[PDB]
Amino acid sequence: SRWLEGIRKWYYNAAGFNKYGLMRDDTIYENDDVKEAIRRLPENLYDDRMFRIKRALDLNMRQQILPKEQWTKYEEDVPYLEPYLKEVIRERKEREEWDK
Amino acid sequence: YAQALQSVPETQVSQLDNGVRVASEQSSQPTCTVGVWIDAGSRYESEKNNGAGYFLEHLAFKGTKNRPQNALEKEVESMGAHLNAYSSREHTAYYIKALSKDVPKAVELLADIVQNCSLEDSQIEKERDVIVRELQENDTSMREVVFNYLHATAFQGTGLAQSVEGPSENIRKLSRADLTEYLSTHYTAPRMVLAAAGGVEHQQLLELAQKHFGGVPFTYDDDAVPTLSKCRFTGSQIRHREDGLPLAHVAIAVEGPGWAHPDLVALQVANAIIGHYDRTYGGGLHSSSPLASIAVTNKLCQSFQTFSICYSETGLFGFYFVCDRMSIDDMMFVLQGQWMRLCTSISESEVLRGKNFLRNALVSHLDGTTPVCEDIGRELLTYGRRIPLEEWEERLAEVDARMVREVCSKYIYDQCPAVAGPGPIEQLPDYNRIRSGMFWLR
Amino acid sequence: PPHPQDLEITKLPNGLVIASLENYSPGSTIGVFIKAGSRYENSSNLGTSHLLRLASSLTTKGASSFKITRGIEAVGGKLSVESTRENMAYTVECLRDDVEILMEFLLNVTTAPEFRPWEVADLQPQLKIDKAVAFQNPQTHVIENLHAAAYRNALADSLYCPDYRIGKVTSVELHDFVQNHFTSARMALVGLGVSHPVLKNVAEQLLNIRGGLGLSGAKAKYRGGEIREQNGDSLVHAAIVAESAAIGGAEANAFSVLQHVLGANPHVKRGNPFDVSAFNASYSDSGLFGFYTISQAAYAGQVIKAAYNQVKTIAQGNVSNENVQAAKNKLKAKYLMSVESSEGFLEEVGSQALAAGSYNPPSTVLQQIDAVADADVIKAAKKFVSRQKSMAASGNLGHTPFVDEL
Amino acid sequence: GLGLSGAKAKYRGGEIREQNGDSLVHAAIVAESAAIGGAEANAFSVLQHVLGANPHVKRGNPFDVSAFNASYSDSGLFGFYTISQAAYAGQVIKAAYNQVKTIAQGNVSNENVQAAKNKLKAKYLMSVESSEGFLEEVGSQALAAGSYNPPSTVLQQIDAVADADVIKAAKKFVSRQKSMAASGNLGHTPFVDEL
Repeated sequence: SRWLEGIRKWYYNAAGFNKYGLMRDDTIYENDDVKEAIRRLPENLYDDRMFRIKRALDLNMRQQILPKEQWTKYEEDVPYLEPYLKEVIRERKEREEWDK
Repeated sequence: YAQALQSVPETQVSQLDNGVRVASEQSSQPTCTVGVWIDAGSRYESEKNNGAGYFLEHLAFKGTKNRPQNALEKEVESMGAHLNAYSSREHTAYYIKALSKDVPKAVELLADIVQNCSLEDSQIEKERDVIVRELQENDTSMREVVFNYLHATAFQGTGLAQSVEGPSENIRKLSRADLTEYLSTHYTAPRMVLAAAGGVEHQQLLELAQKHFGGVPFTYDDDAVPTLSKCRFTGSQIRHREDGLPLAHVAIAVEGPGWAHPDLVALQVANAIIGHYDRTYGGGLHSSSPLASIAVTNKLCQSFQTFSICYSETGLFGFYFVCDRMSIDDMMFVLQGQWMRLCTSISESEVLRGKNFLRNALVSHLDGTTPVCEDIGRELLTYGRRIPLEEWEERLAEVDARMVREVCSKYIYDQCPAVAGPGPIEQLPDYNRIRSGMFWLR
Repeated sequence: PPHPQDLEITKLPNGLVIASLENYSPGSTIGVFIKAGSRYENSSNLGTSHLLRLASSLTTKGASSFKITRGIEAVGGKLSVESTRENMAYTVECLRDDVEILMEFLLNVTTAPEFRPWEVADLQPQLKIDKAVAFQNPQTHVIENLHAAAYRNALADSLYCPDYRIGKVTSVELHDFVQNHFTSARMALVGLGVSHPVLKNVAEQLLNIRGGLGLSGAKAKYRGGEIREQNGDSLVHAAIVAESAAIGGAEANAFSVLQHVLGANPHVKRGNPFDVSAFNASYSDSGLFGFYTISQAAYAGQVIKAAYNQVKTIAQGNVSNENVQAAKNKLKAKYLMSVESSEGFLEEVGSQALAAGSYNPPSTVLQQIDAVADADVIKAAKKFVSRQKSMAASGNLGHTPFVDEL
Repeated sequence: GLGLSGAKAKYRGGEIREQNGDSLVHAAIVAESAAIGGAEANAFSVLQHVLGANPHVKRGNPFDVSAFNASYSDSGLFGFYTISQAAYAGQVIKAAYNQVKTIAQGNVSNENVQAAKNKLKAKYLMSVESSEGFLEEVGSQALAAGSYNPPSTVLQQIDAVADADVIKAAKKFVSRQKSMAASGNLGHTPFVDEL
């Protein structure tokens, strides 16, 4: 009856992390996996992400945000790291299982 | 597979009314290799007798009286056979490798050396200064000096402690005689073995040996082989520091059982589990061998190797690593730690691989003719007979976790090890410390 | 029952020669030889071979860098890769049923290398050392340069990635270098301790590429180069050569016997503390022949000179038909001997199952070497003395001469 | 007086390439020749100039090339270095060479000489303004000779030859033995055996 699709859209704008102008992945806390994930990132996307974070920080540090225009739109959010991160995880889970 | 082992040609052996034991293995192979493995060494040397066995090895080729230099070599070269050899602490050998179409010719040659060496007093005075140089070379091979020094302190005071090479003072003064005094004393059939592998037909060998080894034992002595003076193991250290060197080497070890001992198996499996590393490999992902893994992750060593160098009645079960002046410690720690783990909480899944890893070297230990002869040459000499790969198989195809634990601990836990370290080792902690590294705070 | 089982060879519809030989050894070893190498590199992509040779352990599509290494080790396995300017041999060894399993990884390492951009971008700094260790051997140094001074274009290219390119090889240059040389026509799934029906039923999965000859390495133009490396090592290494002999080239065997015909001569021709030998390398469309002379500094001039005069007066009739009989036999030896060790042996059933597709029995391989003698040699030597010479050298050298000083 | 005197310099037709991929090759070619004080010197100098507008204007595209000249005590050198893009390295040196070639086979108006004869008069005099490039002249001579050739005769000497040599100084290059040096991608750059 109620689209998870319809919902995610909610949460996304609700989380409003796009008001700072940074993709979902630009937020995921940096744990062992993510670090390795991000450390596998192509230098392109890396510097991209960096700036997005520094900009985010700079905003946040000013208490002000990004013009309604520059927010990133849900459908246009680029899961730039999810793919690497996943391999990572399974890579690990593969290892963790083998060491038993 | 197991069938492959079983279908492996038994090794033939039969001694002479003389004393020599003649054994060997047959295959299709045109080529082959054959040699006499004397129960001779440095261990059998004295305070003024040390060196000979070597100074010897070094004239063992420059001719005989029957056929002087230019000819022997010319006769060897000319037939395309390779006559090579060595001399350890309790083992010396001289093997040749021809086309099997030379069994009788190679065999003769063999006999003509182990029995009649020119020992040209003029040939000697040259090989004298040759060794004294060749020794000065063995010297900057830190990869080795570190082992002799290990022996030096590990078995301090006894015969093993003396290095196969012998002091410069002896090599500078060994007499035409003393060499002969060595030859005639140790080079005897009862302690020598004629072994070979390739396309040879035992009987043909026998008869040739039985033919060129016309030795005759009168007394009961001649027919008896002296057992060696026991060497006292001495948990201690010896440090030859020199921050002037690229890096330091470290070698620590516990007393080994001796060939005989059946545990040398489980023990051998032990060393299989931590194995060795060496920066060229390709594995921060390596198999269990954490020492390896960890060696990578934390860039611990340039290279490390585990070894159970054993002898007649004693041994040296340890490990040796090479590392930057700076990561020496972390390494020991991590390494020495492994021994503990090894004999305190080792798992089946581990030993499983260990075994197969051994079973791989077990097999590849016998890869070709020369090598096969080696075992035969050895086997008999130190074990009494020949251990078939079918045997070794079971021996180590039956070692469970609990067995490794029970073993290693039996020779490592709370034992006083012997450490040796040349190079910039300022970072290696005193003894007590690497000593209390022998018991796990269980 | 006697251990004899004729080595069957069956050329697949691709060009993938499959050579086996059940010799009944407990430990068998499979090997994928290829006509790849550092001969197919251009002024760019250099060393991509070498690097590749190391990327052996990098994740594939059927098994992760992890699985593979621990996979092979969980069996007492051994994967390794031997390569030469014009050929890369991916061997693997184990025993029993474990051969079957040991395969999965060799299969993936050679055909499904997905060289991930990080793994390599994190593996490249290895070249610095892998090379650094190999270069502790002065000998390898002089040779690397020899080929440089002996050629100009493919082949003359280094075997160990040049420095300047240590971290510039791209994850791409790797696929691109493989997609073009690791192709059925130029590969061979050789092997030992195996039943051929099984070693064949594997080539079925190994069927993932066809392109006969993807990039074919340019012919090798010769050059009379000379490149000295002043570095004062108290002892000079020197090598001299005259282009010649090619694998399969009937003119080959000759030097081999001249290789032996030479040696006791150059050596016994140069008294003092040294070492010297007859150098011989046979490549696909070329080769080399000469002699390297490790010799003390100041006594470097003399040494090479004398070593040379000998290769000289060897052409001007100083070779009894006896010297030939003796030397003809040593090869019979060195050949047969260096075949005992299943790895130096599997190297023979391979080399051939690659360059030809046949297998010259030990009988005729002799009948061919036996085949010539007096007839050549004296002359093979002459070829050296006349043609153009290219020298290589490492050491104090200040006392070592140049080719223009013969 | 002379404590260790440096050995005479034996010539060699060496060739040593340094593969290093710098996107642009540096190449130099030479033929032993000319020595300081050696009457045969000045000739190249004017040939140094007689050459240049020729090799350069002889090789179209994005590059650089010049006439190389070094005069040593008992020897010297003469040739041309050509900084050129990678792939266009082959072509560049080749063309640069043909020019030093056809320069010997009569492609030098007695005018080219007058012009070039003057540029040296210039470059000489000019590079003497700066007391350091100048004190370098009263020195070099006060060392090798013990004299001081006034600016007058130093000209009268360069003025002294022209048509008379040059065409020929070039010839010397094309015949004698050549030694090349090179740094760059090179994979497209030729070897002396390929002229």
